[PDB]
Amino acid sequence: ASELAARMTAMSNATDNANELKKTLSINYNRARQAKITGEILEIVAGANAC
Amino acid sequence: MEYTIVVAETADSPATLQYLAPYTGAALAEYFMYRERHTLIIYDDLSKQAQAYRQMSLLLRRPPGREAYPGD
Amino acid sequence: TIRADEISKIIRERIEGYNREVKVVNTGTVLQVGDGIARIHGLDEVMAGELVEFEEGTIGIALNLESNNVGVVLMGDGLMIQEGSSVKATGRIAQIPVSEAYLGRVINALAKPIDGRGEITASESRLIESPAPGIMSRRSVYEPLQTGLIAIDAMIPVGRGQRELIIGDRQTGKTAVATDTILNQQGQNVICVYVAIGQKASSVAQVVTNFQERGAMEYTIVVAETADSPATLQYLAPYTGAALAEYFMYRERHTLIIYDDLSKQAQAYRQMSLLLRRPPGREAYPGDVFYLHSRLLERAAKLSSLLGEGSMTALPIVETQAGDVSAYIPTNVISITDGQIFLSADLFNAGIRPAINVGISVSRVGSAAQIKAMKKVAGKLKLELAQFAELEAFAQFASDLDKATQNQLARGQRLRELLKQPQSAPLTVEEQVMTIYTGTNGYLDSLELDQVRKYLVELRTYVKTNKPEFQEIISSTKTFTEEAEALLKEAIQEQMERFLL
Amino acid sequence: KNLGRIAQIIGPVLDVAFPPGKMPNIYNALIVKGRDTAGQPMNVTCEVQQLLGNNRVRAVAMSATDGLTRGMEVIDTGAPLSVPVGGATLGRIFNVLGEPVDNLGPVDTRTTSPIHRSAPAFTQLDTKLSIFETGIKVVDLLAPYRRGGKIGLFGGAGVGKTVLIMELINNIAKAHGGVSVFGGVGERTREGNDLYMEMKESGVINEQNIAESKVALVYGQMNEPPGARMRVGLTALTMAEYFRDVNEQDVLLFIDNIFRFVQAGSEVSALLGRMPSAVGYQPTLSTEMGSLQERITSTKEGSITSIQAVYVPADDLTDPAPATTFAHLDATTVLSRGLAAKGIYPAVDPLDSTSTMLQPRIVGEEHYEIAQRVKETLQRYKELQDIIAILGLDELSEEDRLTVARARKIERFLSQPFFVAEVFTGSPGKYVGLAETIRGFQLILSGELDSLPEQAFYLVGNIDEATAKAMNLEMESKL
Amino acid sequence: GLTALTMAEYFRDVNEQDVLLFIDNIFRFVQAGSEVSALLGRMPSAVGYQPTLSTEMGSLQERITSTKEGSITSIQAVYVPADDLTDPAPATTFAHLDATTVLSRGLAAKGIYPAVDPLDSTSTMLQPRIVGEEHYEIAQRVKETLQRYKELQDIIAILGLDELSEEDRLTVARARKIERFLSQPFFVAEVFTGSPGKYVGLAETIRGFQLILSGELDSLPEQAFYLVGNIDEATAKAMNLEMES
Ligand SMILES: Nc1ncnc2c1ncn2[C@@H]1O[C@H](COP(=O)(O)OP(=O)(O)OP(=O)(O)O)[C@@H](O)[C@H]1O
Ligand SMILES: CC(C)C[C@@H]1NC(=O)[C@H](C)N(C)C(=O)CNC(=O)/C(=C\c2ccccc2)N(C)C1=O
Ligand SMILES: Nc1ncnc2c1ncn2[C@@H]1O[C@H](COP(=O)(O)OP(=O)(O)O)[C@@H](O)[C@H]1O
Repeated sequence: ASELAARMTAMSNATDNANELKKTLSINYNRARQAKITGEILEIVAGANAC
Repeated sequence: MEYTIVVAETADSPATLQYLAPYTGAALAEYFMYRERHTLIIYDDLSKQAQAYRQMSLLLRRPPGREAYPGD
Repeated sequence: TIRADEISKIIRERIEGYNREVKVVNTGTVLQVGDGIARIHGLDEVMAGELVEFEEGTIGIALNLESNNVGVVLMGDGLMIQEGSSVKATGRIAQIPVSEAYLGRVINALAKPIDGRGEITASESRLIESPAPGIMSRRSVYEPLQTGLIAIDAMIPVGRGQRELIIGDRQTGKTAVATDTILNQQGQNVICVYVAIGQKASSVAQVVTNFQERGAMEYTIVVAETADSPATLQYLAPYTGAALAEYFMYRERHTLIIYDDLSKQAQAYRQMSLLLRRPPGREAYPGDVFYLHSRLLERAAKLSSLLGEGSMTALPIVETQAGDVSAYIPTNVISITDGQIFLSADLFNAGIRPAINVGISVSRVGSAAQIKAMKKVAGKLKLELAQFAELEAFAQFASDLDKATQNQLARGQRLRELLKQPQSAPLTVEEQVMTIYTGTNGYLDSLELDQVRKYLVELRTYVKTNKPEFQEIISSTKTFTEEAEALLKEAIQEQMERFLL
Repeated sequence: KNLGRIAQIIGPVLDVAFPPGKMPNIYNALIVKGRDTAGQPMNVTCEVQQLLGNNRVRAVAMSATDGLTRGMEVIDTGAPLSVPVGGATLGRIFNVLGEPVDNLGPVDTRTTSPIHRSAPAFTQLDTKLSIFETGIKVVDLLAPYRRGGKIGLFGGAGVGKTVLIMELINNIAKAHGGVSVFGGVGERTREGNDLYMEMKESGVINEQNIAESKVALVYGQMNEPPGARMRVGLTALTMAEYFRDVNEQDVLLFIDNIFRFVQAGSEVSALLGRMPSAVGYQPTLSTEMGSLQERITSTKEGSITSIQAVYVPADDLTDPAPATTFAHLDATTVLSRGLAAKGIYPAVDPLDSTSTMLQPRIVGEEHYEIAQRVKETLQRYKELQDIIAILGLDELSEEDRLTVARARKIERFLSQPFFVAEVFTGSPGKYVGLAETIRGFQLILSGELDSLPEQAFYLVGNIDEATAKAMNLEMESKL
Repeated sequence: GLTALTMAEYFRDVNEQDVLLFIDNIFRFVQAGSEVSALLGRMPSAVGYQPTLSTEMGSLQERITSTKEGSITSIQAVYVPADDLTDPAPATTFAHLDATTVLSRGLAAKGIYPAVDPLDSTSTMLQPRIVGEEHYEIAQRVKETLQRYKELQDIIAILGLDELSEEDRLTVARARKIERFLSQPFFVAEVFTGSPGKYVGLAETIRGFQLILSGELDSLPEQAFYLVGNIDEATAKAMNLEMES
């Protein structure tokens, strides 16, 4: 019973850390997607202005 | 096939006919729908149609937009 | 209030005392209207910076003058400028008339009052872009500028002459910090100016109402340009606030300027430069955005003894979406500004008002301007609050039933209890040092954490009315004297006996 | 009046040459008289977006440009886009430019208004931060609305969006002089006609005597050209602000939704050949948002309040369209699929509804502490759903059983039998005023109504109706 | 930049002096050209900068070389924009340098000041022919253990430390002591923290790190090594914080 309680507690900690890592990964992913979309649009309008 | 019409315009066609073909399918379905008769239509795919229209726009020096698709 | 007897002679006062001058003025012809630009086919010897006036009232500024047309920029919606119609080069280069008459009156970006009270009488003129003070026109800061917040004025102080960026998310309390700072200056000769770029009109109207009702309009100016306004007025209005502040700064008077917010000026300049077709830089901002922010933010300083001990304290604001500090505008402003005050939205949403992030917040010249009394009382507060922020992490498994961690929980929850504050209720430095000292000694460890704020306001009012010495010692010595410590201890013990019984 | 020829057209944008001096100011209407397929005279309306020079202006077409050959007669009106205002707009469905599409008949009441009008001045704008009282108990308690404020929607389909719209409409139009200008940009036509006939059968549009209805409806259809779904929002806005300005009603505006307006702004600007902003939205994102939002305020005449849905691109609030929409929003009401699946309407989520109005010194210390304690009770129960409702059950604690019981009571009590759910699902409607919501939830919390069944508060109005329902169910218990 | 460069170039050329140069910060000198090239009408290069970027870099950096006539040592700050290290301006700055010492945001926010990223800091002079065998050996093993902890950091952050072997927690503990002993209080930044400045030698930094890596110090805690100078300051810190009970 003591080891199963310790296991439940360790899984609780892991769920907390995994939620927070999911949050920061979502943050950086939003930044990555927005920067990639902007980079595409800027290279496209730059090439259109070139020709 | 006793009732199915299949309009088709493959990739080797110009961008013009790929852009056109869904409208011909829609006009046929519109006509048969206006004859008081239930119909159906399948578009396959709208991505190829959009690529054809985007090429037709960029060749006409229409200003490109998001991921080169024009604003239309 | 009758006026028919005096109007019969002030109709004639306007005629007398008039010069009837003659002046060769430049004049062009408007060609293209669109995207906030007007190409004018005229203006042979126009100055790049002229306040170009339009025949339908709108004032403009001449920028892009190549060889066959001058591409002016419109200060406002150049809607009704009829094609072909004349312009008039006003001879002056982008100036603002300034005087003391603004003090109270709200104002547009183009110096035009929208108060519906009167007109502003201003014979003196300041350039909107005056050169920033160089290396000899400056002097390291030592006079404090207290914002009235315990946390700010405690562990991240603000000098008179120090930029402190109030960086934080949307709806995290930055406007509350700025209004608390302005309201704390009810006595001190800090002629505040609050410029509000691109905000909702109901917010600035409510803040104007607060500023008038709290007895604060006598020393403030509200430069207002809403999100309805054109991109150019919003892009310009911080420089209008800077000219208004530099007038009072050069005349030996301490002032305070609060841009709200610099991120909106960055969006306005992005729209401006993208409709100007300038190849933009880091995520479509123009490459000039760092210059855009620096050429106004580095106008805030402490003027020299030979210059007159004036000062300009800039409290800019930068909104951060998704909490990312790495984004372009905040990482630019941090490299420009001296320190930052981050306002953590997770604290604020948990219920910590104000939500000052205790760790990221920085002041370069903080401990210089922080007075001796606040220094001596706030060192130990900083030590204990830092250790509480560390001990709260992993608080459960390792350090659960220790003497030190139970004591430090009752002294690290309660420290945070005494940091929190009601909006628009500032504490002068006397109440600040007293309410810090009781948490430093630890005279609230036995109290219930729920009664702490009431206990603090009761201590505050008891030392307010029943102790007329502590205010005088803190004002005079500017040092937490042991005599003040004795009499304050007397007050603390008697107030504790009132409360626990 | 200046007769202009058509010089260039490229799709929906047009190039109208004009006589040399006289030239239309920017944002003026241009009627380009054209022809149909068989050549009958039809008109396509334009709006000057740019004054290009050399006696030529550019316009964007509110209608489709098939029927407009080069060199056609373009008549200027001199003033911006005009729409009718008054009682004629009430009860009908309108297009982008104000030609009604209900097919009952033409419009009347020859008064009108430009689609583009300045914001109320700084002096007119009210400082009193009122509360928009509503017959709904949860948006009175949990997420209060500001008078003149901006409220966002985020609930999807089958959670009760349109019933909440009709409930706000009925409550504002019964309790006060409520007028509801629903302006739907990006409104796909079948859902628009579904909305129309829902309004028809629910009694909010009266058909035997039209114009005595409570709603005025504008449609920005998908298939409409670029500028149309930009300008439908301003159409509905000026139709609402007439009601504000001259009848001093408490106007209720609906822009469903603001994302189609932002997208259509981007597409207009992308066809205009402008260099786009960061993610790809129009270079003028914030000013276009502001000149639509900061016309929706509260003056000393009246107060126009807007409740506008938002779509967030892949739930990314870091995108410019949501992060700029929230720069003008005040509250949010996130409807839940969870409270729809549980089966208690309205399907809002109290833990996810935010309001700037929920502060003590705005709506009272009593209302504040009641809302805070209710939130804390529901936040207990949401974590306790996994604890006891799945596994634990270890006689949880009496201090925790007291929370689970009253959290059941409060989740039942959050619902309310709507006025226009009567013919839909069989629930006779009740108005519950704000003070009655506060007192009812006060007594659900305060340890006075723990003994009654948990269903004595489900689908009930006030709290006295809840105790009476408890007595009637107990009469059925003794049966 | 060119003004300061010729004002040092004269000293080095004529007076034969060893000259120091401190530029702060050349990313602004890059952004100046990137701001004026958009006004000169020239076509924009990679995401925002001018096409002549690396030539702009070289036209400063190559003139900052030492000769047989004199010396120029040029400390400079190179502000990486938006906390991005692979932006074109730092990317083209990385080539004309003899040592890079990149300053992290994570080590700044976690408080180990200076916030030098240890194993992303590189110099061209860490070679056993210059610094001898012992110094390069100790430096190599320090970087090895730091990277071992850096590799384990994800597994640590998600779950923790108990799941590891003893031989893995030996390296995690050694690198947790090193990551704190890499701080050093500054003679300037004493006015911020309050800890007065300490100058530490190289010949004693090596011995401190040898005492850490040997294991003669691993018993005393990890916050003992935080913000000290010599190794005896850390050992006396451990002896001191066991007096105040
Ligand atoms: N210390 C405080 N005590 C009580 N209320 C506060 C405090 N700080 C902020 N608030 C409240 O939080 C709300 C948002 O704060 P504030 O307006 O300062 O942030 P903001 O960034 O200006 O928001 P926005 O930019 O959207 O206007 C306000 O209604 C304010 O009254
Ligand atoms: C805007 C007014 C009040 C001050 C300007 N000058 C400056 O702020 C500094 C000194 N700059 C940028 C210049 O020297 C060039 N001037 C301008 O760019 C401008 C205009 C400008 C237009 C569009 C984008 C950027 C700038 N000036 C006319 C100035 O005099
Ligand atoms: N008070 C209520 N009582 C019973 N059912 C309700 C109530 N309010 C809403 N509903 C249910 O919610 C549904 C409304 O969904 P709807 O708003 O049309 O989705 P959409 O957002 O796609 O338009 C109705 O079918 C109705 O069954």
